[PDB]
Amino acid sequence: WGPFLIISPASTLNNWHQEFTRFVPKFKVLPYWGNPHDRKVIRRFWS
DNA sequence: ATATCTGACACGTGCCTGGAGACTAGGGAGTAATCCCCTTGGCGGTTAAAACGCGGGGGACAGCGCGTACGTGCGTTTAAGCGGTGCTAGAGCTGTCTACGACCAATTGAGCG
Repeated sequence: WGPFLIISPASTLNNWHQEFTRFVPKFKVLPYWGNPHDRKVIRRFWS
């Protein structure tokens, strides 16, 4: 139930969420990339 | 001589600028009906137009004198850097209310009697 963070090379910003659909699907996982208002706006959801 | 530096020189992704495709549906383009308009054009009370006889004053001097110019004195002017550090815009985010949408009433313009 803790907060955690992953940093990765950009071409791996896909398997890093797909793994959390099969190994254990229970996690609250948030991707973060895109145009400024694609990405930054997700910080207004978790606050 | 040597450590290691400053290009060489490239593909990493960010940002936004900037283009073209397929859709709705806003609105532009095509049109009569018909009115009512810009326009043509005679009418006579009123002022543009130019002399003669004339009044108001434009015009050219002489020189007095209340102000105007130079350009240096001298003490008062802003310059000037660079200490601290509050202001200031960025900017991240609400937390609504305020102006702008959706449904339908008082008051108006059109018809002719």
